[PDB]
Amino acid sequence: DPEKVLEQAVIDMQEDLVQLRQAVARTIAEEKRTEQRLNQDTQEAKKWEDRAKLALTNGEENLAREALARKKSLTDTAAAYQTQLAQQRTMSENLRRNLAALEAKISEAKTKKNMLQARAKAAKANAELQQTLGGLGTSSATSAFERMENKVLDMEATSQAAGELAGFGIENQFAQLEASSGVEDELAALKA
Amino acid sequence: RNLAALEAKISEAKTKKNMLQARAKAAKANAELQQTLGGLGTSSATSA
Repeated sequence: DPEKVLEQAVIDMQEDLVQLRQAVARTIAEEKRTEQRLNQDTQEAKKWEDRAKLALTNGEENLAREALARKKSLTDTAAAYQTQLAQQRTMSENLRRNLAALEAKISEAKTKKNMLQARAKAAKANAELQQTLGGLGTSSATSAFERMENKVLDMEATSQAAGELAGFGIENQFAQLEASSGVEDELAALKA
Repeated sequence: RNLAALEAKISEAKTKKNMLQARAKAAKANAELQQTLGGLGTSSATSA
């Protein structure tokens, strides 16, 4: 589901920056190591030259030229690794900007993601409320009210239906009552 | 405003509902009494 995928992408970015941080460690490891190499190399060059310089005056001259050839060969190795160092340096700062660029991407993606979810979730909640408030076209609570109101109207009808019979015998009987009723009215005329 | 509108709907629905039930229940009770009083057409106590 998109909710799950979306936060998963956030989680992925957290792994990514961690991977890039060690990758930084790997490149920097070679900067350190290649400093170490040049530092050694420059010593080695001097050292055997020093042996050779005494060897000029002392015993075998010829042997000193061998030591110098070894020295010089190694000097070439150092210069070759100086070439490699240049590649390291340039690549390193390229990687530094690439991390910063990714960090910007992540930062924006995360903030956008958060407000995207929030404003969407808020909107749907509002819509659910307006629907349930409104009942546009039809609203079931009124239909339930109506059902029991139909029963009221039925009972109302039925109640006056008992009245509909209740009247129609009585007129015979009532006439006898009214004769008696007139008598007490005649007693009032007597008292007057 | 939508809450206030609903609150009005609820308030009226409830008061209407209450008096609807009461007046209906009162009416049926009256009708039951008038029937049992009257025996219009026939009345079993007179038959006994």
